[PDB]
Amino acid sequence: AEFWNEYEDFRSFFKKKFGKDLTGYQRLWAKRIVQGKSFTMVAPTGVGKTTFGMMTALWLARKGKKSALVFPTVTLVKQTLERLQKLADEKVKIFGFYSSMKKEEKEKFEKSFEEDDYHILVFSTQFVSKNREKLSQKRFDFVFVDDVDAVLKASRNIDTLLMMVGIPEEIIRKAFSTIKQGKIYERPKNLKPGILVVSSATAKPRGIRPLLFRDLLNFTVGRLVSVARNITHVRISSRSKEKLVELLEIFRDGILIFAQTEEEGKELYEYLKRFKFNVGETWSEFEKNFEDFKVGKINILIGVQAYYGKLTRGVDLPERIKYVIFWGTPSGPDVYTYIQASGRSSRILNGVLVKGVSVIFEEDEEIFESLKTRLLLIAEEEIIEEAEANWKELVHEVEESRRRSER
Ligand SMILES: [Cl-]
Repeated sequence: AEFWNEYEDFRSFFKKKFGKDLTGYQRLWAKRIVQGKSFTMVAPTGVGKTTFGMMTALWLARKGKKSALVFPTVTLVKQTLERLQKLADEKVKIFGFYSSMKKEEKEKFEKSFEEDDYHILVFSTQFVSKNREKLSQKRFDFVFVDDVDAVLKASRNIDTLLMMVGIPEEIIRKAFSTIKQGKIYERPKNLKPGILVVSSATAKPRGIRPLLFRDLLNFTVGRLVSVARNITHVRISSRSKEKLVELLEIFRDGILIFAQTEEEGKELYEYLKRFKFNVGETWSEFEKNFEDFKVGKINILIGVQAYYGKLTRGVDLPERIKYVIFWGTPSGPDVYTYIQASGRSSRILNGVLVKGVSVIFEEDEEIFESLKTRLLLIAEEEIIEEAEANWKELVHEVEESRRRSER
């Protein structure tokens, strides 16, 4: 989904209303908000964290969207309310609450809170403790939390925040139950929760509960984990069709072969058909050939390495795609196309990140070395030499991971 026009709209609104341009960090944070992403603000104090959350709430309000700004102190509630009411347009409904407030002001908050007649609410972590039940019955497009420790003091707190962004209690329970088993929970794609932004991160994150954020909102408030898939990358220091035939003989089924050009692809297709292999091509009849591969009629599928490729990116079958073979490295080397194509062999099938095997046939030492360093930098993955690969053990890991996915 395209986001650049929404980002410039946010960027312009910020400059006009705040008076100054978004900072380096705020630009990064804006690009996330505009895409509906949740995140932890990783930056020091005085670089515009509160200002950013305040301006986000205001921008969302123009579209009729709802926000909750949560602070650890009463003075932060008071100051944010004051700044908001001076910055606000005629249309926007802003209400705040703290215990030292006048009975008059408290009653205006309580009325509109109950009637759902607000755009922006500003309250403390103390208000959250006293009103968990009423708050968990509400959906906000944006929840900004200044206090991180308050989020994690009580496990009940994490749940309240998750419910405030439109995640039903039943899904939190199902997610938690799966995580506890040692599995990865796959959130429902049609759910569209709101944005949760936490102001800082815990140096000491504690328990299984903060993992609900990873699986439900695609972010962590703890340490930032490696982006490595469960793939073993193996390099063959040649283009031997004989070596290829011997890998096909043990891999047998669920194989994708990516050639550099359509010309080389056809050559390879010709040779494999000659050796009576059950091979299909993707250049001429993609839809028919892919369906045949999917249902198990075709064992090997040959295609062309391309950045927004039908076979390189589009295809989503970890149960069926097990082995990816590159006939030469994607021209460049193009690590981005390499990561996408090899990624076909490894993704989540029933809470388990299944095993993939990516084999590169590359004779050019220079081209291979450039691919190896780029893959280490971008994907935190290494490529191992043919002699280091135990093919029988790899086939076993491919098969065993797909049984554990079935469980
Ligand atoms: Cl201001």
